[PDB]
Amino acid sequence: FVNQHLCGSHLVEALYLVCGERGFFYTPKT
Amino acid sequence: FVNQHLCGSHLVEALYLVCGERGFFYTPKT
Amino acid sequence: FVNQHLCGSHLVEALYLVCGERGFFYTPKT
Amino acid sequence: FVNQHLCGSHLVEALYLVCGERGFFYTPKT
Amino acid sequence: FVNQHLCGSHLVEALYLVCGERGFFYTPKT
Amino acid sequence: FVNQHLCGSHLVEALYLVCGERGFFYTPKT
Amino acid sequence: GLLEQCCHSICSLYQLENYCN
Amino acid sequence: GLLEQCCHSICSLYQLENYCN
Amino acid sequence: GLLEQCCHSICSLYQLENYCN
Amino acid sequence: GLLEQCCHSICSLYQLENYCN
Amino acid sequence: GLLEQCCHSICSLYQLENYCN
Amino acid sequence: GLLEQCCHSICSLYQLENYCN
Ligand SMILES: [Cl-]
Ligand SMILES: [Cl-]
Ligand SMILES: [Zn+2]
Ligand SMILES: [Zn+2]
Repeated sequence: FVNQHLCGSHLVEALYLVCGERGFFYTPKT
Repeated sequence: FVNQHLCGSHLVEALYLVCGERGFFYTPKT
Repeated sequence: FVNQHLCGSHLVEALYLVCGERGFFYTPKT
Repeated sequence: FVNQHLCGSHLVEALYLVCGERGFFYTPKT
Repeated sequence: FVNQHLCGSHLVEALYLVCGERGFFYTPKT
Repeated sequence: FVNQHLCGSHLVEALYLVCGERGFFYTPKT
Repeated sequence: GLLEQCCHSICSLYQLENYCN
Repeated sequence: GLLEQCCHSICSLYQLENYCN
Repeated sequence: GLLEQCCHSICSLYQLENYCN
Repeated sequence: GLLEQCCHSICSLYQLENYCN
Repeated sequence: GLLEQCCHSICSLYQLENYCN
Repeated sequence: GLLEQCCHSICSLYQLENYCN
């Protein structure tokens, strides 16, 4: 099951709200 | 790919999808 | 936190995130 | 895995659509 | 059910929910 | 756990973006 | 037009079901 | 309740209404 | 009105917490 | 098909196109 | 400006990839 | 990092901020 793939989708949406104008970098690794 | 305006969290999900393992950077204010 | 209008399901997801274990109440008509 | 956390996010979005003007209360417990 | 305009991916999620096992067809241009 | 149910929700949103004007058919089976 | 009716106009749950298989 | 009930088994739109109003 | 303030106007994280249980 | 194929393994945007048109 | 181009204007999948790492 | 940390355990809004700026 692609649990991690699905979890990441939620994570980026949450960072979008949490970070706001500050933005963020999403790196599936380092 | 879709041919419409992508805003807010929809733009973030699009990047998440389009970028795959590459990951991405979201900076709405730059 | 983000500094933009939150509507429809985006407001609901924001509450879900912001409220955590506390849970929340959504009443668009009150 | 945060399966329950992810499931709840979908649940609140579904209630948003299902409940409409009636609104709803989300309580991770009682 | 909700009483508001459903567009983009929100219309798709609504169909996904409303249709259940039946599945659905989405053709924005027909 | 409704992993498949949750996965499908993401899948239809992704097809929405990927397919664009071409649209798509979602059939939980054949 | 699904998009024409449920996005530009409002659709009852009934109208929405017209697009289920 | 909601989580226990709808996360270990698929709640249709009809089953979700019970958690409205 | 939650919808009236956070959707039609902007809500700080503080104002948003007014709707948590 | 779609579910079996893309829920037990990650389908990229390119792999998802096969389910369009 | 990502937001300036893909949200206020339309972005091809190509333009979108300009924001991948 | 983000995935390992926030997918095997719930990261609150406060825990997510560490991945901003
Ligand atoms: Cl929107
Ligand atoms: Cl999920
Ligand atoms: Zn939206
Ligand atoms: Zn999910």
